[PDB]
Amino acid sequence: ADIQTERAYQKQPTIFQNKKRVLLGETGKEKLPRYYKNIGLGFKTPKEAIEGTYIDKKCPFTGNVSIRGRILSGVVTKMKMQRTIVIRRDYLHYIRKYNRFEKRHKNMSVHLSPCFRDVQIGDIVTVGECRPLSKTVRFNVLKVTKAAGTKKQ
Amino acid sequence: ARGPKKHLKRVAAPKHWMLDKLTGVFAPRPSTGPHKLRECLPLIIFLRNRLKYALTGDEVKKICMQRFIKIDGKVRTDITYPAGFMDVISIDKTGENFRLIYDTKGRFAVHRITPEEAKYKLCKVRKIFVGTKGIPHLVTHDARTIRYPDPLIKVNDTIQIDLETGKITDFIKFDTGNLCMVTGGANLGRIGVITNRERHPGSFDVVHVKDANGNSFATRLSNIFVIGKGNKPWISLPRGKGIRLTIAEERDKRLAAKQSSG
Amino acid sequence: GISRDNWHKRRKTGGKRKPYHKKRKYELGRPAANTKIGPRRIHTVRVRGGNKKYRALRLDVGNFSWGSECCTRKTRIIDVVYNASNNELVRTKTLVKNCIVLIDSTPYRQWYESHYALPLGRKKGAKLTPEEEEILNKKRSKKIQKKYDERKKNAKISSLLEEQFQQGKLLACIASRPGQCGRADGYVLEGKELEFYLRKIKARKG
Amino acid sequence: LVTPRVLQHKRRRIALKKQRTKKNKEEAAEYAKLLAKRMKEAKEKRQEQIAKRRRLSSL
RNA sequence: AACUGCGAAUGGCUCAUUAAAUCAGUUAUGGUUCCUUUGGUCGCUCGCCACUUGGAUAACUGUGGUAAUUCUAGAGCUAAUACAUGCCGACGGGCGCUGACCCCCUUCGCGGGGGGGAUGCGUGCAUUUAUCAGUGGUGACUCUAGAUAACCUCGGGCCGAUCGCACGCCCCCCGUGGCGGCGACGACCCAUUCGAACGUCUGCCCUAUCAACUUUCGAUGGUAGUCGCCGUGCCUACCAUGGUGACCACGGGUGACGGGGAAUCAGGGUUCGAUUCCGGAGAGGGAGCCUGAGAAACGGCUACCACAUCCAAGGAAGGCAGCA
RNA sequence: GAAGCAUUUACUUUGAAAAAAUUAGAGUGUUCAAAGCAGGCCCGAGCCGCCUGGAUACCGCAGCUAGGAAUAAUGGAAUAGGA
Ligand SMILES: [Mg+2]
Ligand SMILES: [Mg+2]
Ligand SMILES: [Mg+2]
Ligand SMILES: [Mg+2]
Ligand SMILES: [Mg+2]
Ligand SMILES: [Mg+2]
Repeated sequence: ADIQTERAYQKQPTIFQNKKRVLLGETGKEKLPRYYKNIGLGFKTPKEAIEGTYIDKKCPFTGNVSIRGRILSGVVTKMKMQRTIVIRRDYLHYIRKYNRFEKRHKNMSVHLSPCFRDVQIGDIVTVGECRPLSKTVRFNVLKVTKAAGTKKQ
Repeated sequence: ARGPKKHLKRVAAPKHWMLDKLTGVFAPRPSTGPHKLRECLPLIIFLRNRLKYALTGDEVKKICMQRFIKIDGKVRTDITYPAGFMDVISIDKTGENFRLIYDTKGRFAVHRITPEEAKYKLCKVRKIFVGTKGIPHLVTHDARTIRYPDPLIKVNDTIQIDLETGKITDFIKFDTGNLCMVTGGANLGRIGVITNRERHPGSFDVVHVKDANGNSFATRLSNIFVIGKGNKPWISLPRGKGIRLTIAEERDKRLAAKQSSG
Repeated sequence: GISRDNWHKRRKTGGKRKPYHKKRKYELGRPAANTKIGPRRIHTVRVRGGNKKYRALRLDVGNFSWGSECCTRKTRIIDVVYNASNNELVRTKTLVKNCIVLIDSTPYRQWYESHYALPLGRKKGAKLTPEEEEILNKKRSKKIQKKYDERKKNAKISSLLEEQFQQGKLLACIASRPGQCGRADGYVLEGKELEFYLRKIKARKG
Repeated sequence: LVTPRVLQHKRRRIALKKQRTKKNKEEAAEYAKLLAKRMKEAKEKRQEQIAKRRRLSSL
């Protein structure tokens, strides 16, 4: 519900909240300033990252990761394991002797920031390489594309 | 390996050194310096293999220890000192004043320049940054750190510095239509005029170059050394002028030359 | 020795991997500092590259910042009162990077009295008279009194900080890593996180 | 033992200090006039752009 | 001879281990360390020896011990670019807070708007926090530089108590001082070179008479730490219940080090690669360390295990997968 | 020319980058050759030396780049939440 659900106070490290709030200000409404950055490579910052209130230190827009290296794509298959999803990347492997292909796949775990709210199984995501964020996570979700949906019953 | 390597096997040496096979197990192993290992020419092979002023390494060592070999105006007594590109070697007992620039086969050619030309060199800007107390610096393609440069100078431009002061004399910007030399890769040693630079964010920029004969080629931005304002080089180009001949027309030229002199 | 390598963990699939080399010197660890509160005791350790680190073993003073007033003063650390990692780090009084401590408030209130000229942290007043009256009044000149009044109109402090200054001890948070740098520095808790941590400390009580 | 060689070395060290602080002063002054002339040019180009705006706002 | 410095982490040997491991191509450090070389920087700090401070210890002399070793004890000296300790100069001040006082002001009784300022307290780079503003730069900084408040570890950061070769120049105040060229060595820091380490993507032989594995004792992820050169379950605490698999996980085998390559020879392909180049790993087997920029080193040390040498039986010394 | 592509891929062609050695291959009478990377030309002699080489190709798959767009996959307006 609220964002302070941990044992330690959750805050963006580069925002000073206690900026001498005195009688000349309104009580309220006050809204504490939000740190966000523009990652390069022509990727738009989602508006939910602009005026959201989540704290995520591994978010590419409001956190302390920097995207560099490889930009890949895949299809969401699991959405357990909080703030992290499993995507599947299918590809064809060429075998020279029979001069045909075979179908292979690899899973990678990627960090899904809470600026992407309506993410479902079967969606196509764009991921960017960052520094190691955990034992197995090295990529971070940059853009979510819906697949054959947008209309429900 | 538990630490840094100090040897270099003979077949693992750079190919453009043109070392043979049967005369040893080892290669000269250039010392640490202002040039990279694969992109340099240690003094021993320049003095023994190209100029043939010596026949062994001991002869190289004693003509170095007699303290007349000058690289960029300073006396160097280290026989495996990396000489590197666009660097001036002055003997000034015999009075040669070479300069190290690639020929069109990608190899360091013997190129004699005049004594008035040996005062300066061209350096390529690889970094600009502001040091403490707000004073700017730049780092060249050598290890040279120039303080207080012109504020118009940006990265991967070239600057003409003069030796024995280290000061910047003049510069040209990396711009479309300027003369350049390729300093690495497949087109190493070729000279042409910049026509296009298309940018790839994250990745490397590729620059398209057209030479005098209209043979257009492309290479990475890191292998571009601008050498002249628009069309006129600021240094003396070597024999062949950076124009790469195909094997057929080079065969024809060689046959015509041996027919004239034979 | 103690090692922080990777090749002893299981694979992502859960499979067990075999080591292909002995443990190297570059992948070592060291015993934790476990910095406590006491007279200053710092041991240096020679680290990779020949550089230095500082195991702060016992610390008593620190450099804390008010932040809202931009006043940084060296002050004494009294106690450890909350820790988000472990409660035993509280009950054994261990100084780590994100622990919540109690610091002496006299340098901050002394700066406040010297700067704004209002009595701060006084229960009933007129008790420490031969120092406080001369440090508040000065019988000062006119224009300097005007600039002091201009400071005075923006001198309100929040009630939580007010009652903390009455108690003489302020709640602070470490920001450095003792045992790596040898120092325990930080900032004074204010505002929403002061309310948050006060609520937490209240919550463990009963 | 104090020797006139030792005193000569001390004088040499002080002279190196003198020449490098003179170097710093000269380099800083030259760069000051360079930063005058450059971006004096950039200011006059911005003024030229403003004058171009004024020229194309009255036709 | 000995102290100090440096090197001894390269080279050489072998292929036991090792199956997404090693390794190859690709890419990354905006997530780190780096002796040396090269280029910057080295009066930027206001603060009763400096024409040079202090104590030792080798080699040396001499008295010895032990059966025995590159074993060492006791006594007497003496050095430093070893070990320490510590000025002067620049140095005139400037800048930022502090402000007793003094002057010109609406003036009328005041409200006054501007100015000088005595006295204090701090100042440079590096470190560790916190705040403010937004000189250069990237595709993208919580970058670089700036400003402020402080801190700055006695197993304690810089701010030269070092050494050669030429020997010259100024003298009034006054001839006894003061100045000077070229190096060597040295340095905290920045860059550079040589790298190293950790990561990204794709790629490996046979086996199902190996089909479900992993997860108490970290397995997958989250939050806060600890440690580390840094990113990370690397480790700890508290949480969540994850992660992988017939597109063959997990397990087992290999008479498996990987690759560049080699043999065969229509086109396809099948075998081989211990072996001179590159990468890895090991030094009888495991384990743990010291020193250093760099080693978990074995022509370093410590311990156990297995072999094994000398002994006067108290002890001592070992490591050819270097060349013979 | 700053920006973007009215889907995204596979495919195909091009361009960069894929150590050297080995292989293919150019030049060169090791006395021939296997090799090697060398060599060749005038001296009536000052000649106080001249010319020239040490190419090129290939380097699977994966990754990067620019043209094509047939073939093959895929996507957009149906409760219109359409342009
Ligand atoms: Mg050493
Ligand atoms: Mg084996
Ligand atoms: Mg092999
Ligand atoms: Mg090898
Ligand atoms: Mg080893
Ligand atoms: Mg060992």
